[PDB]
Amino acid sequence: WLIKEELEEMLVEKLSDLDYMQFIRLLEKLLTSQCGAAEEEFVQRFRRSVKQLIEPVQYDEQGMAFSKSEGKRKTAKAEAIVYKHGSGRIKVNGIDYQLYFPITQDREQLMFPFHFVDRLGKHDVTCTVSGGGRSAQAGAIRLAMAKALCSFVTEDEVEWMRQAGLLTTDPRVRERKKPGQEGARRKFTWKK
Amino acid sequence: KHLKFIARTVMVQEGNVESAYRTLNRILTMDGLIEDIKHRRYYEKPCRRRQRESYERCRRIYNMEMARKINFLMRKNRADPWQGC
Repeated sequence: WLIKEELEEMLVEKLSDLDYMQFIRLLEKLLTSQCGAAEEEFVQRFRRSVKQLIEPVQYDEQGMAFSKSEGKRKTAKAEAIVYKHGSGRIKVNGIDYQLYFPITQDREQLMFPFHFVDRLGKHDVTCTVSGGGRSAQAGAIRLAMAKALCSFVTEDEVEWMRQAGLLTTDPRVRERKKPGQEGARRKFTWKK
Repeated sequence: KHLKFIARTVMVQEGNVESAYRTLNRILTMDGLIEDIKHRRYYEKPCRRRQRESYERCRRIYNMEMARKINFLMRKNRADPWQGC
């Protein structure tokens, strides 16, 4: 339904929220009354019209298929190339993941998308990451790899991945320190 | 000097002592014995008793009239017939 501002613009008259609510209730009753085409088109004067995108598969020098994607987490930024076939080998900055991420937590973060879509070992990946710490880089690589994998997994799997949260860029970033307080929210010890 | 187990006596039906006690309490409350005991615990000086009785009577009048008005107007709680006007 057109908002009170739109209704005011149409009626060149100031309105109160109560008046607008009364009018909207009357319109709802009209529509529910099983009206005719003339009434429906009259109501259309007041009615107001209100998924993940998949990267395109490409082919390497040997013609073997791959997909490319990018992602960011905290200050970290990563770009991932996921090939259609492989033994699960992931090379970050040219270093195998088990050596680039000594932390089992970050290795689990890398694992998460493939494990979700039941593809452990079914692809090889080459990722380049920069900025942020170990965990930020792991998250960024996870996001990039998931976005690339969307190029291969079915649409049902893509939607399931989105619902699991593998394809949402985590907006949570550091909050600026404010003057007169210790940190983003830690105020100074109230003196007495 | 009265025959015992006739006054204020309730027979519990099928062992539901909870229901029997609640019914007995209802009987005593309706007869006003609970309020009588609660007030008689401490002496209520005659002036205070008169003031309380007057206040209770005024409260009863007001509440009964308000309930009458509420019941009388209840029928007008229906949905608005002239919606849109």
